Amino acid sequence: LMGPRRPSVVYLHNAECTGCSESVLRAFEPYIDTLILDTLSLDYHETIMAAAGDAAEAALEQAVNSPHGFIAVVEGGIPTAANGIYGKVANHTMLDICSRILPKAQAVIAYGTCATFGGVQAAKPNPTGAKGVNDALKHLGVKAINIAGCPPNPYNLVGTIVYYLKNKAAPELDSLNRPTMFFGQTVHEQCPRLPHFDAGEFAPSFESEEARKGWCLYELGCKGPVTMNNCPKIKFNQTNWPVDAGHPCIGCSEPDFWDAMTPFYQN
Amino acid sequence: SSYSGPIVVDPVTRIEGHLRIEVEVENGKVKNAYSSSTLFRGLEIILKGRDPRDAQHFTQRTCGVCTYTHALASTRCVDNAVGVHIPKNATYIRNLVLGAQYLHDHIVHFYHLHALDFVDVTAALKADPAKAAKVASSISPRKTTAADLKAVQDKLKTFVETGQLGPFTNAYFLGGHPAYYLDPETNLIATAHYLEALRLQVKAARAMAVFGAKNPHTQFTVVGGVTCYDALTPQRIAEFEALWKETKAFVDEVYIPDLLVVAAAYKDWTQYGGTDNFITFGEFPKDEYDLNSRFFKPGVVFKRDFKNIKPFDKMQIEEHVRHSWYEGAEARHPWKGQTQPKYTDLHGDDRYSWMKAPRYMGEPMETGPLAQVLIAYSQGHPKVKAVTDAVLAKLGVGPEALFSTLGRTAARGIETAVIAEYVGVMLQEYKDNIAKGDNVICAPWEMPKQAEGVGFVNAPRGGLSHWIRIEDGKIGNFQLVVPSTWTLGPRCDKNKLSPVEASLIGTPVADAKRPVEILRTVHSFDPCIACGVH
Ligand code: SF4
Ligand code: SF4
Ligand code: F3S
Ligand SMILES: [Mg+2]
Repeated sequence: LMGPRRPSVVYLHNAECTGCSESVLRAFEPYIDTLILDTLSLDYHETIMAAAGDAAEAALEQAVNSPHGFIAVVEGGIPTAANGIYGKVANHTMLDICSRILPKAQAVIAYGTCATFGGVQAAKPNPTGAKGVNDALKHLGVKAINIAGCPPNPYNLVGTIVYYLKNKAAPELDSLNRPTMFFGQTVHEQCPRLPHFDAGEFAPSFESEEARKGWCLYELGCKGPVTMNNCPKIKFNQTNWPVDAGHPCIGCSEPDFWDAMTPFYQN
Repeated sequence: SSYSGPIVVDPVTRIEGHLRIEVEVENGKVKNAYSSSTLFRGLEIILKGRDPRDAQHFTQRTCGVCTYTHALASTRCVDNAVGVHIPKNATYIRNLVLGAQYLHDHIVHFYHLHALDFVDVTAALKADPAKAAKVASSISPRKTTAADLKAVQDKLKTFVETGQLGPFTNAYFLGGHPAYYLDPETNLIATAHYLEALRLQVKAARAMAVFGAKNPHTQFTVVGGVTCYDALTPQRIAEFEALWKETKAFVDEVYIPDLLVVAAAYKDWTQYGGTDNFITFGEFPKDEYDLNSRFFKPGVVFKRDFKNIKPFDKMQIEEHVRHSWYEGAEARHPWKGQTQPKYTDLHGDDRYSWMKAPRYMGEPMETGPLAQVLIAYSQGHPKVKAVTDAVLAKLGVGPEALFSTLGRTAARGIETAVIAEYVGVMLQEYKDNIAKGDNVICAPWEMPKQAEGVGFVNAPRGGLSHWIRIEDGKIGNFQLVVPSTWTLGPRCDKNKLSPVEASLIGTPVADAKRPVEILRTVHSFDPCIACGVH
């Protein structure tokens, strides 16, 4: 499973859409095969692991209890309403699972806005009482590094892990516990349309000639000015990002963005 | 060693989301099954009262495996509600991104989700790489050498010798397993291609980002069309085209030959996991308001009666809750849907899932690649018929073999090959349309205060529909009815087993501690539980 030599990662799925897992599969230089063969030992991951059922849960127990230590990477919010019953794995609530496992980790990374801040299932009226990891588990002393976004840039996960492995510590974190090396700038201050913003040159509609010519998307709802992420710099899939595809930022790396950034097409 | 008693698989891994499968086994064969979905989020509840334009952004987060599909369904739904007819280029771009999604999704499913049910990766260490290379080169026009495969073996040997098996820890094949049939060389070929597919899928997903901003969770759709003016440029089209061509080569030269070599080794799997009824919505429209303008057409088949394909009547869908963790027992058409959670624990008041149970004219319907392929075949679709016939011929089996776990797995490949080719046709059509001077990608529209709308997508797992009731210009009701809901939802108020449940009856289980046969059938449906429950 794991013992010596590559650092052990236990990857947990709570209330999630698996988009964060999929983002990790997009890893580029290093690619995911290098990450799981050379860099790390991926010791539990429900999406791709061979074992199922009891065999899978024994793999989890072996990983978590290893004297060698593990890193937890957590995808999804924790449903806390009704004593956690809205989300169960192996007939345990996700709240229970995370409460037992996460305090045992050497380091915890909350990956994606759901794990960091509660995410889509936490949007009003939040029927499942979904919480981010640090909120849910504050009483146990868990302080996960928050890598926000819906999903985040996988560059930001790999970079955080590499930093931690090298330095044996978290990188500098902002007041939302996000690494400043990735989340220190607004989307907007990095945006190629900023000169149009400065000039008050806004697209009035998506069909307009102004939108064709690449004018600023603020009037159409762009949340770049209030969103911290590295999207314009790193891009996604080595090729694009929302504003370059003509669509406003929806604020997806910010807490409560589903309710704070809506309606998405207004500012 | 023929077991009687229960078997529970929880978690079912190598799916999206949180599934518990329960079976009763008698004398080594499954006699009964329950499909229990163990996470609820409540996106339909969350959407109430919001701006209909916001729906696609929320609903895309139904699922990141079948990313984009729900954004597309919601946008089709709101487009329909407001009565906008999007420009031809918006249809082309939306269709091209969807075709790319199919290719990414199905490649990852076969290799990264399904294949470990049939491939013993550790047995690849025992293989003769020169023999394996000869076999690989015999099934594909792509030539593979002994050195190519030894490099994979060496990397695997280093990994295994570390004792840190990572994702292979406690695999059902470790130590050997009587239900694992492949020889070492075929295991090595499949393992090499599993690894190759980890990098190829990066390209397949990138194709979506070229027009669609990013993968996962695209960001280029709006009511009225699309936003990506850059998608009109020769440079972006060329970038897409290059990624598509490489992805299609992998489909044709790697995936399909591997699928056939594994299917041939597991031909007994034609005997398990059959289903009775099929529903499909069609996909890739010329006309956003006419399902019959789609490259694959909609249809309904009951009791495998493919000579009598019935039209799809959207009013004949109702979603049951009697065996689900919702209030009461009343099935609802989605324009009158209700999402009222009420948990009773496993089998409390005969309820065992967060999924509703969709029924069509009261019947449980398989949807997904086998439905799409079989209905298109039976409609005379020439590309589907050519590929399907070639597959059946290669495998030496008749059409009845498709009604099975193997059949369904094959159908997933068939549709991948057909859609990979058709993306090229759409791409050409799109180029041709630009060349005529049509540079429009979004149309204006107005929000009604009161309206109903529906959007239909045939996603990689089948018929997806999003349903809106607009009231005071806001979301009055928004209901998702998702492919995995059809296939993996529970029983209805007539106690009819769902497709996955029914398909499990008869499954042999060699080793109740390592019940890979259950996984083979369940995985053949490609479950997505975040999709099914939302
Ligand atoms: S952060 Fe977004 S992409 Fe990641 S699990 Fe949550 S909804 Fe899905
Ligand atoms: S498009 Fe958005 S991020 Fe770019 S300049 Fe305008 S408001 Fe800022
Ligand atoms: S929507 Fe999210 S992915 Fe970047 S451009 Fe805005 S933070
Ligand atoms: Mg629903």
